[PDB]
Amino acid sequence: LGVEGEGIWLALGTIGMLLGMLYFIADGLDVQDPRQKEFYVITILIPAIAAASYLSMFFGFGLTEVSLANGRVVDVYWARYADWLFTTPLLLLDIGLLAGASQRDIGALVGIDAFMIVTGLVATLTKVVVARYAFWTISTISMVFLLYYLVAVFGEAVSDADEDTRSTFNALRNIILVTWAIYPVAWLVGTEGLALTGLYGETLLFMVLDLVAKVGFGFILLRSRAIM
Amino acid sequence: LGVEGEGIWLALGTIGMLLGMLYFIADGLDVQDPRQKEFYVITILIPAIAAASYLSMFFGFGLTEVSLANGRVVDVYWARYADWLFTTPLLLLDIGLLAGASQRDIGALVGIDAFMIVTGLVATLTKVVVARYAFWTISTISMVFLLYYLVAVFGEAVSDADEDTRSTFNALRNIILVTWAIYPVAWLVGTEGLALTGLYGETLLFMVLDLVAKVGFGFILLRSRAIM
Amino acid sequence: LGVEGEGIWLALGTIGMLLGMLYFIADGLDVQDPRQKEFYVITILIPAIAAASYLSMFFGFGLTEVSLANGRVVDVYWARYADWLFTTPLLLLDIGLLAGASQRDIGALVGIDAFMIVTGLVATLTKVVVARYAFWTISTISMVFLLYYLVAVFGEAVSDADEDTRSTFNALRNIILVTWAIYPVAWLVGTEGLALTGLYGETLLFMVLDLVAKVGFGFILLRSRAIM
Ligand SMILES: CCCCCCCC/C=C\CCCCCCCC(=O)OC[C@@H](O)CO
Ligand SMILES: CCCCCCCC/C=C\CCCCCCCC(=O)OC[C@@H](O)CO
Ligand SMILES: CCCCCCCC/C=C\CCCCCCCC(=O)OC[C@@H](O)CO
Ligand SMILES: CCCCCCCC/C=C\CCCCCCCC(=O)OC[C@@H](O)CO
Ligand SMILES: CCCCCCCC/C=C\CCCCCCCC(=O)OC[C@@H](O)CO
Ligand SMILES: CCCCCCCC/C=C\CCCCCCCC(=O)OC[C@@H](O)CO
Ligand SMILES: CCCCCCCC/C=C\CCCCCCCC(=O)OC[C@@H](O)CO
Ligand SMILES: CCCCCCCC/C=C\CCCCCCCC(=O)OC[C@H](O)CO
Ligand SMILES: CCCCCCCC/C=C\CCCCCCCC(=O)OC[C@H](O)CO
Ligand SMILES: CCCCCCCC/C=C\CCCCCCCC(=O)OC[C@H](O)CO
Ligand SMILES: *C/C=C(C)/C=C/C=C(C)/C=C/C1=C(C)CCCC1(C)C
Ligand SMILES: *C/C=C(C)/C=C/C=C(C)/C=C/C1=C(C)CCCC1(C)C
Ligand SMILES: *C/C=C(C)/C=C/C=C(C)/C=C/C1=C(C)CCCC1(C)C
Repeated sequence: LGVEGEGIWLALGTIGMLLGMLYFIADGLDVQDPRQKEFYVITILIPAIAAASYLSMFFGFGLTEVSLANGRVVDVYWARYADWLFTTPLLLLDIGLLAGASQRDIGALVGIDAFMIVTGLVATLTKVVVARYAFWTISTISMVFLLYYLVAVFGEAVSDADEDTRSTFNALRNIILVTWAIYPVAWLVGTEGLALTGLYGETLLFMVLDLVAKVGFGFILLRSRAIM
Repeated sequence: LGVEGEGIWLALGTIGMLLGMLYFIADGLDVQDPRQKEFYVITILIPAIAAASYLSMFFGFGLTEVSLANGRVVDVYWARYADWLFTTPLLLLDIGLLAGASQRDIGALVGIDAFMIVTGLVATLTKVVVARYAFWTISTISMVFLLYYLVAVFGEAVSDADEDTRSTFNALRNIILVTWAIYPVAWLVGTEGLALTGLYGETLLFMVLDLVAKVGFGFILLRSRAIM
Repeated sequence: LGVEGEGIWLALGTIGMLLGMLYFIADGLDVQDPRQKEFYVITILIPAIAAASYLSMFFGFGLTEVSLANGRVVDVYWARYADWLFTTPLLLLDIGLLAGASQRDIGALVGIDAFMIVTGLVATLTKVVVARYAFWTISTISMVFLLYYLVAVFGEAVSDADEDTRSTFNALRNIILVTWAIYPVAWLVGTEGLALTGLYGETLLFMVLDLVAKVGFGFILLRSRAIM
């Protein structure tokens, strides 16, 4: 149920993540090759983690209240950030391995990703209004950098690969660009920021984004000839 | 000492870990070879972390009350999980390096292990009784998988090694299989779950399990010809 | 602001870290080589993390009160530890990469570093006074070992390198030795320990130490011929 009806999206999110996970598992049963197997392992682990995170939220674990200096009280699902701290580096690993990026480049993006998620958690938890928006601005700046780097650095890495790999990379890159860019906007319009929509709407929006970014992304990756 | 006499097991456990650590250190003083030396470092770090966790719990810092949604109050040593989050992947690294497993395979197992421990911690901290059991179930399923994968995947990797190595692997594998499998049982029968035993018994059980899984395991590993 | 005027050192620390970060970014713009580039990425990420930590503290989010069994109430800037938990391994990685230390050796020091930071956080947060000093002692022991291993192990790794690299390594090593050894002394003399100085003096001291250990260190590294 949740605080303001948002439990329905928490439940549907749990289910959607679980089904993606099982589909991926079903799909990888015959995989023998180590590189290919690796893509399965990372891509199954992603919605496992998101499914468990969603379920914990559905049950109200991982839900806090933050009282701002405003007097405003904000209903903060902080378990999302726990989810994000691990699933976003894994997503970056997934596409970096696809791109054939070096270990040092993947590590650089993982470092900037972690920075983005943690500064976003500070934005979400801080009581001081100006600090909320300062950290949201820090985190978004880091996001813009991360995305530019994904395009330029992973794009360069993938440029000497075969056409199947370049086309799959471009698809996955565009999923990241479009869906990841919406998260900070969603934070800003939802209850953590300007409150233009309430918790129910914000929770719906993240559920859709997460599902696209994990199960949609995973679907496109795992069905590609590029990983075989 | 402690809430209901259980501090004695916290103290013995501290001392035990510390003793195992010191012995391990004393044992590796003349080791020059980097691979052999790596086994020492990992196997010394494990009881260090566990000794420090045990000491924190003995002094009460590793201990919190969790009030359930039915009114039951549960006395929770959450420091265990802090310990487990790091020591279980290090133990898996140890035996994986023994087995000659690939980087990919150790990483996969470590991902599943981390998943297991974190969903365990959720099981332990959540206020809703059905959630407690749901997460204990998710974590136990992950464990069964981890243990299956340890046997099939690390066993396959070690199958091409020399006889001493396979023998030491089999001994260490069986220590993991038997001792790790008892932990979900301990949780279920202890105060976190069905409360068949109290805090004193439950603490004794985890002390014995941890000592076997860390110092017993470490002893068997570091004395083998396989690592020299 | 802050508890007792110490926000001025939080503000100057923020600004100091940010300006170091910016300098380093501006300094790395033309870098083509992957190894040189990696040194820039690490050394930019360090003061970015420290600037975000300092700003969070400046706004009051990286601060909590702790009531000791003493009755004494300590104003704890816990976000320092979050910072240190990531920045001290990255510093070790930086110098390790400079030393040409093996992956094993770097991982071993990062292990012991993490142990040192975590046990220091336990020291800072525990209410039982004897426990606070016991953990401070454990953490300091780990630090002395870490510093020794830095000198012996990383010094041996760098002993076959060219003169510029050896000379840069010795400068950076000496920065670590003097500055890092002072942190436990600040904790001891500051409000967490003997309270010989109040929060304002202690905050000032950590600001100075952090700026030398991150921006001073970074400056010396990134201007060296060794990394080119
Ligand atoms: C309602 C939340 C449910 C969350 C998931 C619970 C069940 C899963 C529990 C643990 C799994 C964690 C991730 C485990 C990831 C396993 C990946 C694997 O080994 O697959 C190999 C492929 O080739 C197979 O096709
Ligand atoms: C939620 C955070 C969980 C962190 C778990 C602790 C992480 C640190 C402890 C162990 C990490 C080891 C697993 C990381 C993967 C190590 C694989 C490896 O070392 O391969 C060696 C040779 O086979 C090839 O050169
Ligand atoms: C309330 C949140 C509940 C969910 C928390 C999730 C905790 C994190 C779980 C899993 C983290 C997995 C980290 C481990 C990820 C391993 C990635 C891997 O397979 O690397 C392969 C390389 O070594 C070789 O190419
Ligand atoms: C005011 C609080 C502090 C806010 C700092 C926010 C900084 C966010 C921007 C980036 C995140 C830091 C991680 C940045 C790590 C990558 C930097 C890089 O690749 O530089 C290229 C080199 O060649 C140098 O030119
Ligand atoms: C009270 C709780 C205290 C918890 C403190 C946790 C500190 C330990 C954290 C991480 C330890 C793992 C880091 C060190 C893990 C070993 C690194 C290594 O040897 O890797 C490469 C090789 O495998 C290549 O063959
Ligand atoms: C509750 C948290 C307890 C502490 C866990 C944190 C442990 C440290 C976490 C992140 C450290 C990242 C810094 C960088 C870690 C570098 C890992 C490494 O061994 O690389 C060596 C190779 O590059 C050599 O060629
Ligand atoms: C009142 C307490 C004050 C703080 C006490 C602890 C502060 C740290 C003290 C000393 C830090 C450095 C000690 C360890 C660093 C020296 C190790 C060394 O010299 O090795 C040389 C060999 O490798 C040559 O081949
Ligand atoms: C408020 C506190 C916020 C704290 C948030 C901390 C987030 C970052 C932590 C660890 C990232 C470590 C990532 C490892 C960095 C390696 C970078 C690298 O190897 O780059 C090579 C370069 O790209 C090519 O030459
Ligand atoms: C009572 C609580 C005690 C808690 C712990 C007390 C302090 C332990 C010191 C460092 C932590 C462990 C770090 C170990 C790092 C590896 C050390 C090593 O390299 O040992 C080599 C071995 O002898 C083969 O040569
Ligand atoms: C109440 C219950 C609480 C939880 C109890 C959990 C017990 C799990 C222990 C062992 C099963 C998993 C490990 C063994 C499963 C695989 C055995 C096997 O046949 O592996 C053969 C291998 O594939 C040949 O190469
Ligand atoms: C599977 C989950 C995904 C891919 C989530 C990605 C999340 C982000 C890109 C988060 C972005 C944020 C900002 C850049 C500003 C601060 C608010 C955040 C954390 C929502
Ligand atoms: C050194 C510590 C060791 C080897 C501890 C291992 C711990 C586990 C195998 C924990 C298992 C659990 C379950 C599978 C269900 C949920 C409760 C746990 C975390 C106790
Ligand atoms: C950039 C930040 C740096 C380099 C911080 C270093 C911090 C330490 C060396 C910490 C030392 C501590 C002890 C050894 C005893 C416990 C108190 C600590 C955590 C301050």
